[PDB]
Amino acid sequence: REAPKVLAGTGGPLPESFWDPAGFTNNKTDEELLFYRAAELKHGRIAMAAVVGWFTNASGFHYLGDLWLKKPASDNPIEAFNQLSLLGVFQMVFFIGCLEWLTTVPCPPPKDAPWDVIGMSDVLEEDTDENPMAEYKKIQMQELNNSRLAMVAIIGLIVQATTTG
Amino acid sequence: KIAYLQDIPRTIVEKDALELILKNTPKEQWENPPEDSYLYTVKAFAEMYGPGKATKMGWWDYYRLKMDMPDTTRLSSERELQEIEEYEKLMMSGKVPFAVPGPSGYFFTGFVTQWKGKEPFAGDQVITLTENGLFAKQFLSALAFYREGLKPWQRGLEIGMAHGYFLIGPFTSLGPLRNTPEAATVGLLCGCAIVGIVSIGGLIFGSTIKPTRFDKDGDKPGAGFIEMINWHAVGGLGGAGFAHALITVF
Amino acid sequence: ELGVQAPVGFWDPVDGNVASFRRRRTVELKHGRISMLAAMGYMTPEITGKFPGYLSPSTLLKYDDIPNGLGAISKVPALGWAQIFVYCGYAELSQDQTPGSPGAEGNFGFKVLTSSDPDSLEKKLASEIANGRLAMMAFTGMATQDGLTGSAW
Amino acid sequence: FESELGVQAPTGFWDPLGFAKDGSMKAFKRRRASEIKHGRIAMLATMGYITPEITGKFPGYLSPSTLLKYDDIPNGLGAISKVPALGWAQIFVYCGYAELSQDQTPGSPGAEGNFGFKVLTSSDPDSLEKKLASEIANGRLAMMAFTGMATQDGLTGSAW
Amino acid sequence: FAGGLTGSDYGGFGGKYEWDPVGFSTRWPEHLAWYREAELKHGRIAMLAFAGLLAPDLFRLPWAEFQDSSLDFANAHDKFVAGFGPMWWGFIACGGIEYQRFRKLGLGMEGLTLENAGNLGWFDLPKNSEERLFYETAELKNGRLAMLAVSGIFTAGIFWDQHHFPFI
Ligand code: CLA
Ligand code: CLA
Ligand code: KC1
Ligand SMILES: CC1=C(/C=C/C(C)=C/C=C/C(C)=C/C=C/C=C(C)/C=C/C=C(C)/C=C/C2=C(C)CCCC2(C)C)C(C)(C)CCC1
Repeated sequence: REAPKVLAGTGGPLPESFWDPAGFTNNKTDEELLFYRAAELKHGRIAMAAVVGWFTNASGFHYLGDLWLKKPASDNPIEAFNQLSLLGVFQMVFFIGCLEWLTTVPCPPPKDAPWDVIGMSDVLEEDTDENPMAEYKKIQMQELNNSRLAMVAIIGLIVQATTTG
Repeated sequence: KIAYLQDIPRTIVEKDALELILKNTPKEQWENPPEDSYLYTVKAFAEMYGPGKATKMGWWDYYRLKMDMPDTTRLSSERELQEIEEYEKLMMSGKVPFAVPGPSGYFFTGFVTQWKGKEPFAGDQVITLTENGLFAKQFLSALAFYREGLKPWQRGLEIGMAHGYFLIGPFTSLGPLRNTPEAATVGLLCGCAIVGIVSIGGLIFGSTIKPTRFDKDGDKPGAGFIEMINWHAVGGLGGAGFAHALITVF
Repeated sequence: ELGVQAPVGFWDPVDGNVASFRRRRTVELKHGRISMLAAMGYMTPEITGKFPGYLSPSTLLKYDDIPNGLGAISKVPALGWAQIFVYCGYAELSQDQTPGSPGAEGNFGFKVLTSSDPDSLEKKLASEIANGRLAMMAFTGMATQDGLTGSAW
Repeated sequence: FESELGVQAPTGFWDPLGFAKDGSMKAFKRRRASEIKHGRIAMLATMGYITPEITGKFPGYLSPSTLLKYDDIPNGLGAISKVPALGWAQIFVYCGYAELSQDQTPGSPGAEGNFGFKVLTSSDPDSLEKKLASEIANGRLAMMAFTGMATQDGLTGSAW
Repeated sequence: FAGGLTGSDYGGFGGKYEWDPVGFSTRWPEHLAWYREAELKHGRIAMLAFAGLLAPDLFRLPWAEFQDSSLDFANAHDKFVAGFGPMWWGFIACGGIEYQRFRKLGLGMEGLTLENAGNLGWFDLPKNSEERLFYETAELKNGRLAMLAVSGIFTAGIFWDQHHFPFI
């Protein structure tokens, strides 16, 4: 593999199965593969929060949005987005814009691990041999596998909602 | 080998249970088990009951013996012993298996954060994620108080703008005149007053402690801090006025 | 080698290489398998009937209400054929041709060839591809029959 | 870059807006891959309108469950709402693979318009540039023809 | 693990599974012959049981006492055994077959070992030596599945009152 070894033992059904049934990674360089993972984790981390946000909003808990609209917004998260006051949406975009600015320009993640937006690499070990720790690779699997599931899950929610209610 | 650990009857203790005891017990304690250690009872009985010794016991004595020996389930297995022998090694090596408090407890995050800092005996150099992580370090360094290349008046102006813009809100809303037709000029005045009071406090600090980390070379000590505080007052005025202007216009 | 047959040679009046033939071979075997599944698959809603039944999504106790060779739909089993389409993709993305080192070898999960009866190479590999070619024409000819010449039988 | 397959003859290096004063060497191939892909789609798109006009609509049923004789679906804009979303999904899926096939990632053989069709592979008779330049030039014509055709079908109302 | 028994090996994404998470093999190694014999005989009967519940729904035996409706899988047992009936015809038949197994392995089943277990000697389809290994695992994997399947069939069918192939 050579370059895909930098993201090795971190995907597939079982943790050490480089899936890629399209050749999207072969012939690509090490930095490109790392950047591809940075896109994957960022999508998945947002997808995990997106699914959680979808469920806490599709059950009837839209306080900020019921207290701002002075009426219980519809449970359907897609329809509740329209009812949500335009001031709320613009502030929501701005807050994420500040976070995206903050991570990129002032506090950039490293170039070898462009997904360390919190930056554990300066205090983490990741290469020791203890059992009651050094399971960081396993928790990387749980983040990726859960996030990948959340990505297809949230799309299913949006596609079904926008079509078959 | 050790005398009393040979040819011990299975009735006194089973073979697998005895091996588990010997594994759990440290090697140096086999010869003379201490006291109150299952191996101590094994020695004190296997030296009385065996092939060449008393081969029978009263039913009650055997019943009490069977309740002094381990029941094959209260002993740590090899993997548990490895868990302990490696957890203690991590803890003594200055590395902590990272854990995060939860609902009356903590979840192990499966990460080895090196705990002791560069000065291992220093108490405030124990590196944590929230202060010594890459994001935390770059966020603290990029604050107006710490940002490289900023003139002292620029730091003061930025901090003052933030403070003045924020301080208007708590007064213009839920204030004594929160329901009056103006209800915001009062908040503007109160926010400017708070900015002035904290600026006066900063001037007291700079004329008493006199920090010299912002002074350029060959200047009156504390001049950089005083300039920062004066421009914080100016920035607080500006931010308060800007927040008031936004509230009135919009 | 492999699918070279007996009644004809390389039958290439148009690939004719190594790497390009390998990809074409993967297409050939793949199309062969589906036709054989489809050909025997089409004869079954015929004699033995529209065998299905049991509690299905919007098709509870559906006796395979998708009639005719095309299957039609109308929320009858053919909508459930999309589940066949989806799960067909799962096998097409897990046991696929990108890690399929030979032409169309899936590592023989069933191990039918581990002396259960099929054999490696020789006639069996040639018999699979030749049978696939016959079924592909048969399935296409069966498609013409349903369209403008009645039904299958 | 001033010597690729795009410079035909009637116009030279036609970059009035200066995308090449800063166009990196890989950016050319990326934009060339965009141009080749755009042109090939336009040729397929154009055929897809002029051919159902002269040749009648498909003899068939399109959707075996929702009575689409291909005649209730007009040739032009508005057919997007007439063709089923699944027939739309299935063409989306088919086009989805055609790029999730052998990769067109930067530097890959798929990134310069090469995919393995080889319908017209002349035996290198100084014609590899001819077929390449013709495909690019026709794609440029097809894109312009389509946009006019799209405006023809829209502004008039239907077809042409 | 468990002698050379073929329960593990050729068992999924991993080559070998070796699922004995109580130690009933290591704790009782003298019974690995008995356990295989029981495991196989359970699988074969369960497979005939599941394929059973379905076929009476279409064809019925010409015994002319079984040739009656309403004999589903919740009443066929208590109905056929009479004041004797068809159930004794089946039980006597199972006695005839089971007696044959005694002759091959002795009265006390002393000849029962970890290689002859569940091997009555009926060899018509199998060929070669590696296929026998492959088929033996294919036997068990089908057999173990049907043992859980008929278990779900019997419980779900009689609890939810299904009594037919969907068993729902
Ligand atoms: C934002 C999407 C995204 C991105 C950028 C990545 C990126 C990556 N994945 Mg990944 N993955 C994702 C989503 C994503 N993933 C989801 C949702 C799943 C669940 C099925 C997976 C499951 C998965 C496995 C099982 C494995 C990877 C692996 C990898 C790495 C190898 C590169 C690769 O596979 O192609 C990178 C490029 C892409 C993924 C392109 C995105 C997809 C294109 C645009 C077409 C898809 C469009 C789609 C058909 C239509 C959208 C709707 C759809 C939901 C129906 C790379 C870091 C491998 C790895 O690192 O293991 C060591 C590996 O084994 N992924
Ligand atoms: C997707 C469209 C597209 C793209 C990506 C390219 C890309 C390219 N062309 Mg190209 N071309 C196109 C369409 C396109 N072309 C069309 C339609 C024509 C016919 C007029 C041409 C004619 C042409 C010639 C004659 C030559 C090129 C060349 C080139 C290459 C270098 C020039 C460059 O950087 O162009 C970059 C192109 C773009 C960035 C496209 C931007 C288009 C802008 C945004 C809009 C233009 C107006 C538009 C028609 C408005 C439509 C109205 C609508 C809103 C209603 C590059 C690979 C040259 C070459 O190969 O050099 C070696 C060369 O000699 N092209
Ligand atoms: C929730 C209930 C449950 C079911 C229903 C189930 C089902 C099957 N498991 Mg399974 N399993 C767990 C639970 C369940 N498993 C758990 C908690 C663990 C963690 C200890 C675990 C681990 C393994 C491993 C390591 C293997 C394995 C196997 C199979 C197998 C055989 C298929 C085939 O070979 O025919 C089938 C049908 C083998 C394998 O082949 O998996 C495909 C094998 O190697 N399992
Ligand atoms: C809640 C939240 C949070 C926090 C946030 C914050 C903290 C915010 C802040 C904010 C702020 C705090 C802002 C501020 C701003 C300010 C401004 C914007 C200002 C401006 C000013 C100006 C502009 C001025 C000017 C002037 C001067 C300088 C002087 C003269 C006069 C004048 C006026 C000209 C977190 C993240 C934790 C999480 C969750 C969410």
